[PDB]
Amino acid sequence: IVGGQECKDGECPWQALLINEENEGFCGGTILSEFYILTAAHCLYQAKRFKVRVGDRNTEQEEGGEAVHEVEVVIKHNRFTKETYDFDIAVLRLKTPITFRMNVAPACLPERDWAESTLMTQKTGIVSGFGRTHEKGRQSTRLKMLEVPYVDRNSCKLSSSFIITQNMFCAGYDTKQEDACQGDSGGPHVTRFKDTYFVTGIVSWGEGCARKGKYGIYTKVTAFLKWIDRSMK
Amino acid sequence: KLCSLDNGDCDQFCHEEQNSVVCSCARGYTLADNGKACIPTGPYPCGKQTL
Ligand SMILES: COc1cc(Cl)cc(C(=O)Nc2ccc(Cl)cn2)c1NC(=O)c1scc(Cc2nccn2C)c1Cl
Ligand SMILES: [Ca+2]
Ligand SMILES: [Ca+2]
Repeated sequence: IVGGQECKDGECPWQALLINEENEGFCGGTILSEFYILTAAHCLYQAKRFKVRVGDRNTEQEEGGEAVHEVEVVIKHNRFTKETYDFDIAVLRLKTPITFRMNVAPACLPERDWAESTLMTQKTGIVSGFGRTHEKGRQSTRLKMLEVPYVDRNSCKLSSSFIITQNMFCAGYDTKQEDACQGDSGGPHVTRFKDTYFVTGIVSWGEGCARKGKYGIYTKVTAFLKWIDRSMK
Repeated sequence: KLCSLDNGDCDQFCHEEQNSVVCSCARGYTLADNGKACIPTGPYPCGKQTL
């Protein structure tokens, strides 16, 4: 996360981190339920074997809420291809259930029509992660959050060097140096409505980070709500 | 305006049926007696910060 601020105690409880054999995070995810994590399909190609950590805000210090979970099943969307990054979505089922507690809780899945009419027409959503704090920098040891404006769909397609498919949407800033970044990929984009946070996106891709005239591109979760529901069965 | 008017007064999901507002809630919540508010069924309901 470039810019933004720390997730303070209890503020981003649905954050998950995909960690490799070296215990290094390489992608984020979103807690959907005690057994399921939402993430990006493209993240699955960035590590051989990985686990999921939850309840962590500072990777350098044991806070008492951390829990690592092994993955039982990977459910990647069969239509994902690396050439387009279309359908950039996967669900993970964990071997053991997540025990919710301080800093560990699921984000809500919305209904499609309502989310697109009411959530995605809000001014902003919130993205979070342990990713780089600038395009050329190292990964953050602190979990960060960032308010990102929803961006006009036409403006985004005009700004983009790559096709924006029906399964993507854009968020962030034209020139302001705030954005998600590498390492945040797969992580939560949520939208707040009356003090309840709903999953609205998956951090997917962007041309660099916080570049002028470029936006962050997110998987449009509302397009995949039936797919997610099926995968969790 | 119905659901377009302040979310139909619903806490969460709003749908329009027979020119009337119908409210509903995310999994893990129950619709309150007033047919508008959403009440958590158990501990650590989705979408709530843990404070
Ligand atoms: C040079 O590579 C990077 C380096 C860094 Cl430090 C960061 C990123 C990145 O993915 N940034 C980013 C920022 C915001 C958000 Cl929401 C997601 N990703 C990238 N990614 C990219 O620039 C790009 S450009 C197009 C893609 C995806 C892609 N490959 C073929 C077709 N498409 C859409 C990526 Cl990933
Ligand atoms: Ca820690
Ligand atoms: Ca920009």
